[PDB]
Amino acid sequence: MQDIRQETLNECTRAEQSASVVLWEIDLTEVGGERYFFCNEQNEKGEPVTWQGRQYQPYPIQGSGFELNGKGTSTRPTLTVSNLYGMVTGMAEDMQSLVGGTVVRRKVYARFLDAVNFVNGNSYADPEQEVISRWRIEQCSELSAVSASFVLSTPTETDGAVFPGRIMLANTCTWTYRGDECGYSGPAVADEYDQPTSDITKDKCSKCLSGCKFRNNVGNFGGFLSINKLSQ
Amino acid sequence: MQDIRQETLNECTRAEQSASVVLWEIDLTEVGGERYFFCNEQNEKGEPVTWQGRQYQPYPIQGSGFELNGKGTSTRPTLTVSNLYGMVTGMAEDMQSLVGGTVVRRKVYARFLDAVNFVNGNSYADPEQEVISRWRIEQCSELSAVSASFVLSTPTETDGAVFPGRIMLANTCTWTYRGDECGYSGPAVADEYDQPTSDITKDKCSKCLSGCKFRNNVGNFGGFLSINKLSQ
Amino acid sequence: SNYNPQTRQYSGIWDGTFKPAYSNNMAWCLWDMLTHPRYGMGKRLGAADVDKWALYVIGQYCDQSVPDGFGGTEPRITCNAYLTTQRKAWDVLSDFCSAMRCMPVWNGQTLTFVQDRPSDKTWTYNRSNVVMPDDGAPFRYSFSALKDRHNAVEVNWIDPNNGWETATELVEDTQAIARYGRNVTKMDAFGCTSRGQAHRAGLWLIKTELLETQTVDFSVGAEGLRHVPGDVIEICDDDYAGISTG
Amino acid sequence: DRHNAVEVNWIDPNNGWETATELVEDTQAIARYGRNVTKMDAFGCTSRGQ
Amino acid sequence: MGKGSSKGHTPREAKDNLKSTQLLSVIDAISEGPIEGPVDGLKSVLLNST
Amino acid sequence: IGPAALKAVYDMARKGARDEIQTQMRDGGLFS
Amino acid sequence: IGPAALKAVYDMARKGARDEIQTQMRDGGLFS
Amino acid sequence: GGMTGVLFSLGASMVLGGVAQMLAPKARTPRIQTTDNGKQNTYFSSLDNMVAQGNVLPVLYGEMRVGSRVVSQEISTADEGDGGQVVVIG
Amino acid sequence: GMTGILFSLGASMVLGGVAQMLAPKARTPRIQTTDNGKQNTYFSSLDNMVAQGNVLPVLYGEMRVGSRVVSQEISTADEGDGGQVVVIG
Ligand code: SF4
Ligand code: SF4
Repeated sequence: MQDIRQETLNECTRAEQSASVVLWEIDLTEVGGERYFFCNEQNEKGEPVTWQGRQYQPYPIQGSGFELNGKGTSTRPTLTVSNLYGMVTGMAEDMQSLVGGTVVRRKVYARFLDAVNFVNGNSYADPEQEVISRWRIEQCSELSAVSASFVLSTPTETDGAVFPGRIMLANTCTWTYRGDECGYSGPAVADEYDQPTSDITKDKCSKCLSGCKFRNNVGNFGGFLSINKLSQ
Repeated sequence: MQDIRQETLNECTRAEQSASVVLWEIDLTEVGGERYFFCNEQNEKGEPVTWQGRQYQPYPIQGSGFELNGKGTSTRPTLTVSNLYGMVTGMAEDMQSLVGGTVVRRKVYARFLDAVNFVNGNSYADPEQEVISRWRIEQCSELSAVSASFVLSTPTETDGAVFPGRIMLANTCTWTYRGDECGYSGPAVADEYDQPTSDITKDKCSKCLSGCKFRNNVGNFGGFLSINKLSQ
Repeated sequence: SNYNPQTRQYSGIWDGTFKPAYSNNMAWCLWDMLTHPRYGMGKRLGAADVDKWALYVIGQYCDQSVPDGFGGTEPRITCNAYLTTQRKAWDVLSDFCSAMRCMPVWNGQTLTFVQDRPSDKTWTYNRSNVVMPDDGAPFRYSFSALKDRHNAVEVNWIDPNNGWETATELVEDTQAIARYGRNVTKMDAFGCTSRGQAHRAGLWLIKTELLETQTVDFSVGAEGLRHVPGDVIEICDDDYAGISTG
Repeated sequence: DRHNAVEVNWIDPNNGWETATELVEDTQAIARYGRNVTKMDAFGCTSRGQ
Repeated sequence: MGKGSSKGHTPREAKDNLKSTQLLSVIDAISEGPIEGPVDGLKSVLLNST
Repeated sequence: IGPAALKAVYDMARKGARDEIQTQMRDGGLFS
Repeated sequence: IGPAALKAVYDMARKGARDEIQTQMRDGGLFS
Repeated sequence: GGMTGVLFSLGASMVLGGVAQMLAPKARTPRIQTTDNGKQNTYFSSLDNMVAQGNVLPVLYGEMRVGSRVVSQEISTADEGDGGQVVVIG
Repeated sequence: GMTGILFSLGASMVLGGVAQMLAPKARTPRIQTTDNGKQNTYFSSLDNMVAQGNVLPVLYGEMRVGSRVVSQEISTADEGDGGQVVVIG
């Protein structure tokens, strides 16, 4: 079942429907950007649509192909955004072509927007009735000088991933630096090529036996010292 | 070469041919139904078409793709019948989607029908000139409230089947009870769950060793008592 | 925490708490596979992206004490697996779901699983709630295929009794053999260490293949669209096929 | 599609002329995107450097 | 005994005049993460299926 | 109109290709 | 006309899909 | 753009593979070898020692005695010694 | 006259990868369970094979490798390599 309130479900029974409104939120905090709020249309005052107090500005956005299924391939709906004045290209050249971000689609009925969107003022406003979905941007299939097409995907979709992440190595580590297994917290001692530096900005392990010996954590080495198992 | 008589072959080369009638026979006797006779069109008396004495009633029918080929996949012609008044669904709900039945297509020229189909009476009547084809229904891909589509297949179609159909050993049997291989013909002694049942209405064999022992036919047991060929 | 891994008895309401303990359960095996760092692709998806309550319901369903052939009492499905080869994540996920007879969907912006567990009807539809596009008939039915209806299935399972070796057990129906042809199919039961579980899996496959043979497509108005999330149970009250007035 | 972890199979004349797998990855690509592992043998390789 | 680490031995039986015997020592990796011990004691070790 | 016709042809050439893929891999085709 | 155009486009799409399958399975391509 | 023509319903187009496939995603059988004869090994059993060269470390979920991946094998001379001082070699 | 439907395909090719647009990438062999967990090399054959199915191979540098045996035969040797030094006792 869905988290649909009783009031909106009851309203979604009558013949004389209201106007469906779709609003989009592009979240880039996890990738290094900001939160952008878009709406396909504006109110009667020629103003950004106000919902839950926040404002969605008008911009041509169109999402097509939302197909949830359990078999076959995954779902890859398409989002089209007008690229005029180079606005999309500006963030694309900066945010690595909008790869890894999140998109949230909220759909609302017209009779529940804030009262400031209507000259008479809606008395039926209720800023808690909407339907929410989230997806992740996969690629920018085409961004011309007039438009831009993004492919969407489910966050939990598996593609190109293998289950047994463990890999057996001979003289190379397998985990990160200082994360969980390299319980190192002392001063910087080494760098990429195992040089005796003492600066923290250049401290990165070489993923070798010599790096471990330098950092005195050879007891936590991921590379088994077999090597000569296939020669004999 | 076909078994077409000389006279129809002679007529088929004529410049001014006659109407080509197609008649259909659906046989479900091998499934547990009856014989249904259909014709796409009726005579001039507003009556079912009389051929060889029997009557084909005028009902919706239309076939497409009937063909004989050797390369690639086998041919699967498609039949279509209009489902009005719920007539097709009536037999579909009772005969398990009409799968496994037989369809016979007869092709005849108009100038050989019975004399009762013409007001003046056809003197050129000879009820032994026709072309016969036979197929089997495979699936019903459409049973809408307006029509019904059936897929046809060759009787000798092979797929999803393996040639050497035996599985070496098993703790269970592989024959059929009361056949020409099991060889048992005695009174009821056991049931499906291996209980002392003396009633023949629900006699079944668990195909296992104890069930076979219950009937003193362990000599004809199909499973081999190896088991330990893999463990040891 | 609510779960006891010794007698598999639940007691009280469950919270989002966890306890590190041994287990032999199945759904929580998938949970450990899916959301785990280091080796279980936990870096791709967080803990909040998967419906843990559906997993809890599945795990509660996986311990029902079904009767076995010898007269004992054992759980329905139990995971005993040793994954020793690298393979695609989707393959392992599909194997797990097939063993559990479940299917995964991205429903309600959270990955969830749906199984063929009997439940109560959610909604009802008649001809007035659907649309005839152009042909006048809104409901569109279809059936399975004769060569597609399997009647004999051979399943491979590991037999701990003899030598921890593979063994094939076959299941079939006499009446199905009499009605249709014989359709043999092979299957590998995932993590099976008991003849009863393999037999139950084969019987479920043949039964759910012999009974459920009708699939219908239709259309739905916008009001009922969001109302039905998906993978739910309902009734299609049709007055055209029932030759009556629903 | 953007791979950042690669395993290369090369023959190792030093030990026993046996196959050996060498791993290469970038930490910053791990931080920015996900981890994408790909295997490919280095055809004709006879030294770890190559 | 289970818990996280365990050890066990069987009494060596040899003697009978001065000699020199071999000693095969091998390490095996079973699985990953916190595993539990054998269902029984040191008997669970199966050498040549016994 | 153009784009409607183009989208119609594109979506029509989908199930055709899918059915072709499915039939050519069944028994005696090229297995896709 | 509707149905004639629909059937023609469907058959042409099937022919195109068959031709694509034939041409992509020669030596290279994606080896369908 | 207001209308959405070509609804293109999918019914038996997905049934054609089988009906249980759309409720359960089936399982993948291993490839059969010839030199292996008839021992149909599955993907969750291993009763022999494997080699841990550029491979993955297997996981275990419950019971089911398994083999391993050998990391170091070595033979030395067995020195005389016990947990004590009793070292008689007579 | 006009030549419509260009249908630019720059996007479709990248879908399989970008490094493949400049390098065809090396092929990889399959893994046989029977050959334990060893990985087969595509450019070296240490084992000495049988001269029949295997095509006459080619060498390109170093690589102590096996061969394809054409004739193996075991007999009784002579007592003495040559010369007049032919002692036995
Ligand atoms: S090599 Fe030693 S130090 Fe460098 S990361 Fe792996 S463990 Fe930590
Ligand atoms: S088991 Fe013995 S009795 Fe039952 S069928 Fe096979 S042979 Fe006939």
